[PDB]
Amino acid sequence: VTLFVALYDYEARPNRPLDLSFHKGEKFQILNWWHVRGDWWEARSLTTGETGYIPSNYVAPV
Amino acid sequence: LAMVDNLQGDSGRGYYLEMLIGTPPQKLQILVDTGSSNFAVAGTPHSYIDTYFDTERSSTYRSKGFDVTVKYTQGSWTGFVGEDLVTIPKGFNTSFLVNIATIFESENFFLPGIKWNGILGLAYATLAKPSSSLETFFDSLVTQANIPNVFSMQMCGAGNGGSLVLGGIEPSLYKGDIWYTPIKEEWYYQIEILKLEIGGQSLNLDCREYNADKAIVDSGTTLLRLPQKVFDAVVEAVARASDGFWTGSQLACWTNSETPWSYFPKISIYLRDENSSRSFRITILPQLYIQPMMYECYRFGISPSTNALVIGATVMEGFYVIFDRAQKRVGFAASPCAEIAGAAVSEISGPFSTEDVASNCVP
Repeated sequence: VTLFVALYDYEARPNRPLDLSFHKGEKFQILNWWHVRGDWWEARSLTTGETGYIPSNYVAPV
Repeated sequence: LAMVDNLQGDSGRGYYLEMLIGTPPQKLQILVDTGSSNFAVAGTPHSYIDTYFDTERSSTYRSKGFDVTVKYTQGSWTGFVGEDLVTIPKGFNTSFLVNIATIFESENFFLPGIKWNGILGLAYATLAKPSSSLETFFDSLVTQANIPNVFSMQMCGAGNGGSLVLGGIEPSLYKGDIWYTPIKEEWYYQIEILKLEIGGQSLNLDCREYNADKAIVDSGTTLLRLPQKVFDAVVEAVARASDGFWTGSQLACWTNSETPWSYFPKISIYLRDENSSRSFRITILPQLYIQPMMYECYRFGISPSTNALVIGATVMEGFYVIFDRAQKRVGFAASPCAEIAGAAVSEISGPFSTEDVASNCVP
């Protein structure tokens, strides 16, 4: 699995600067699996092109 | 006398201990880190943290009049150095005056998903910043409570938490004989590594390369980190017994819940026993090095390192590690909680010969 598809629409909270805000159906590329810690993964959105953290439960594999 | 306290979290996020600081006591989540010697907490509100330690709200806080900057592998912070009372809930009934660093500014330290808001430095005084003169949490605990200079760890994060015994060993947390490896350098928890085996077959490298800069045991680090020259040979050896899975750029998913562990070999680390002529073996099954994410997807739990060889929380999840600071040795024993639904994930064997092995491996 290389890419991850967004299952639900997520709006990042203002107090969370490294959190990615995404729409349902958005594709992501997880940077490094070695730096993965918990239910929040540092991914790269294919729509916006920005680097940030996404909730693991909100995404599905491709 | 020993304080047996319950640990929360897993190998991934990091094992954290609950602490009460100051008067009135402030409940904070403190990560157990054996790769550092500084007891630091968040002193200001920050992103990705629910609570922090307010020095102005504590009547027992005494400012030491200075601050220190500490850099990590991926993270840095600057915090006010002072001293306050620390009481561990389920543990000891009495409070202790220890050195505390209150973080006011940080770069990539408090990350998302992380449940802790503080760090517990359990290594030797020489590593502690600013200097060795600043007494570590355990050194102040050993002096005040008059407890043996020994602390043991038991990690149970197979996929509840753990147990940190401050002041000795609890025999119920292990099975079999404890195999002790001497601490060569009293800074980090540096132990002598002589050989590495992959499913029976052993790779060939000068034993001085296994101790690259230092071969340490760290609770803070998640995966087993190997040096750049060593990591490459391991990747080649496992591949012969087993696309961007090895480079950590991709995963490896196996359909209909069938375990990939049968396809993967066994990784064994050879450590020099107290008796110079003999050495023991710490074996980790693929259950600990092929970590499950989220029918289910799996990642490679081995990463290269620029400087040192780190025996992370993934390897420590299988063994009951004893940090005997009083006798300059690190203990290893089979853990009962280190079993995925009855099936064992770790193997400890010995004694083995060092006759056709180099006299000294620490360069």
